[PDB]
Amino acid sequence: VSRVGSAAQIKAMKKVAGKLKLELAQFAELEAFAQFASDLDKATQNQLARGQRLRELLKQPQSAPLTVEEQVMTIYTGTNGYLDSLELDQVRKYLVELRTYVKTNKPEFQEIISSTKTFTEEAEALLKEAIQEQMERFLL
Amino acid sequence: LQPRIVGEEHYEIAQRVKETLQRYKELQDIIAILGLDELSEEDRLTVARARKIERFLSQPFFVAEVFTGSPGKYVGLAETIRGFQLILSGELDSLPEQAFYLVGNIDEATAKAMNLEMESKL
Amino acid sequence: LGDFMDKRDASIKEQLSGVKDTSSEVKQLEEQANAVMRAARAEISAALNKMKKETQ
Amino acid sequence: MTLNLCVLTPNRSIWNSEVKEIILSTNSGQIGVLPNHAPTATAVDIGILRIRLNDQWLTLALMGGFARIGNNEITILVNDAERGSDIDPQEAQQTLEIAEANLRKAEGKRQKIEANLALRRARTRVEASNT
Amino acid sequence: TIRNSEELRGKAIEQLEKARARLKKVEMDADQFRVNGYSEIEREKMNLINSTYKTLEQFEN
Amino acid sequence: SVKNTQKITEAMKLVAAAKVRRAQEAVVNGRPFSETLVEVLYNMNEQLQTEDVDVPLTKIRTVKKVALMVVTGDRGLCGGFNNMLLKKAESRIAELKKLGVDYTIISIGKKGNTYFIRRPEIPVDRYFDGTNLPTAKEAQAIADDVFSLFVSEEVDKVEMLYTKFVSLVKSDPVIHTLLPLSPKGEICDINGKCVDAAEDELFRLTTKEGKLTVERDMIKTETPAFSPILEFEQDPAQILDALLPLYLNSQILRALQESL
Repeated sequence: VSRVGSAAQIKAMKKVAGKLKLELAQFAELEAFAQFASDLDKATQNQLARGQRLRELLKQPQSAPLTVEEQVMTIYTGTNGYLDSLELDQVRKYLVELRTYVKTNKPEFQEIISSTKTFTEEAEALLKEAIQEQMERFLL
Repeated sequence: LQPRIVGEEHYEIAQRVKETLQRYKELQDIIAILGLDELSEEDRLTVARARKIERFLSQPFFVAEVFTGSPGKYVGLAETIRGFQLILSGELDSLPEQAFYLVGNIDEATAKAMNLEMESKL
Repeated sequence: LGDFMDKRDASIKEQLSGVKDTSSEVKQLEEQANAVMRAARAEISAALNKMKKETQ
Repeated sequence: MTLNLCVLTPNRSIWNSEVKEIILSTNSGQIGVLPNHAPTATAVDIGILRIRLNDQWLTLALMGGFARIGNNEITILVNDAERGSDIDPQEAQQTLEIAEANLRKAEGKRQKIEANLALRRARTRVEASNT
Repeated sequence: TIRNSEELRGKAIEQLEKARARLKKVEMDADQFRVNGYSEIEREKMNLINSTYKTLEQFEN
Repeated sequence: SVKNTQKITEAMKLVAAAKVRRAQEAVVNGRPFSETLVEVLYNMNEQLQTEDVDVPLTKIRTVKKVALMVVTGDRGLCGGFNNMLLKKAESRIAELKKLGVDYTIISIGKKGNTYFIRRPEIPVDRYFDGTNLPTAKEAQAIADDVFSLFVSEEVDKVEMLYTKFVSLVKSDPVIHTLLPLSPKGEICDINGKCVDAAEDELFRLTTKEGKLTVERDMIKTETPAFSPILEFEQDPAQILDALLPLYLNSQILRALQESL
């Protein structure tokens, strides 16, 4: 729990991590009775496949803290289903490439989140182009 | 046993060995019920590899030379790591299980295996 | 008249075959293009990795 | 050298040892098989089979079905079959008596069909038991 | 019957040629991709060396 | 006490798995009979090709009334297997009321028996004892009921519900149409999907990764053509008439073995 939960966050974070907080709530219950129902319809299964990928985002290496923009960017990618296609062992290696891609190719995204501190429409679009560009590159 | 401490290669093998060993432990109840033939082709293997790994872990000691007579083997950390790659990569699937038992180096098991084949042929 | 009948039928059958021939040729063209594009991408990626590794 | 027999029930292959002669009932009433028989397919009525190989010939009552006989080979599809030696005769006779009694009572268009087919079933059980 | 074979041949060739034209284009995309990748790898290698030289100098400090 | 319970339940689980393996072996033993029967039943249809031939089991009559036979488990402590079947049974009875074509239930097994005893607002044809290790003896008394009941026109389109053993983790009830046997020998569900009878899949339980699973795999059994010189002893219609009960008997036995 954090008592001061969301007056704490920045505006980009509050918007981005609003999705995230719910999906994990779904995914606590969908991991429950997952082997009980055991023939998973794609209403439950895709929300359960989304969930495993969501857990991967939460994973991090020790003493490699992320910048606020990276967290906002990383949370956003996972929530939308962009990483759904990727293998569970591919998610952590992808995102590291996507963050590095974005620092290197698209530094306008950092300037929006660091100044406006709000997950702007310009910012959101600006990320997607890197995600499309980055995703294409990752495949080959 | 963290990757930043022991290196990436050592960690992967150790993790794999535990998993292979762990699966075999789970499968023991199943194997009695279904037998080794009835298991799938992956689990004929991770049972076999687990058995070889179990035998490979056992080693002859310097101190026990008096009691058992077979000479002990001090085994390096690299020769240990290289040994469990060749079992888990499957390049030594053809060897019998009692070629991995009470040998030091990975080479000794192969050497022991060959000698066993010659003795059997005799 | 028999020759005329044959000519017309052959002309039509030949047209169908050529149309079939063209379709297969276009499928081959598309496949070759796809394979080539993949090479470019993959090739460059590999190069950087090997080059990136050497630099590192 | 001889024809070979495999009698088989929906759960259990009963007789798969091979013989010089059998003689089986059918809906026509009776047939006999001897080796290198022509290819025939007979629906076999419920009632006893008699099989002779070598010294000894014994009857296992079997409960109807199908019997094809190919080149050098018989296979008999029967829904239930018992060896006549393995059934103890007296108990089978008692069962037959019970069936008859129920039949005598049994009435109505389906029910008699059941009674009649059950007494037909029971009566052939002793006829392998005695034989 | 006549109208069928011709169509098949027409459509067919439109398709083989098209497929191989696509092959060429890809041969183009890959060709492009390879160049970009090579340049990126060189820059990345440059990255490593440059930054590690910086790390050295900081160590000297 | 809790530790003792854990040991006891674990022992029960192991015993149940062994019993399931034994059941699988049992299904395999009856494979020659159903492989040979569908080979005959194919060639008896491909030889026949005759409009004047009508067999009573396959005879089609107006569906005024339907018989539903319910193959439930013998004992408790097995998840929702029994609850699911009876619950699924109710939908079929409910569905008939929408059609109003006078259901009748033949119940097999104790938990199905104790269900339809305590609820008398249903007809029952008969109460059958359940059985572990089902035999052709024990499927015959089912068959002598249903065949006799079906031949008389009181009941039509007798259908059976039971659980095809699809997965360990879930096994949903499925309802098939037993009678009137299709002359093609095709076996199909009430919904309207019919598999060719030549191809059926046995269930084999194997371990996938660490876990214990089951995979239902189907091997088609090809039917060799009947001999050119073959002589039919009775009549083709008549020979076929003897054949249909064997097929019905064979099917009821598999429905119950699979349920077990």
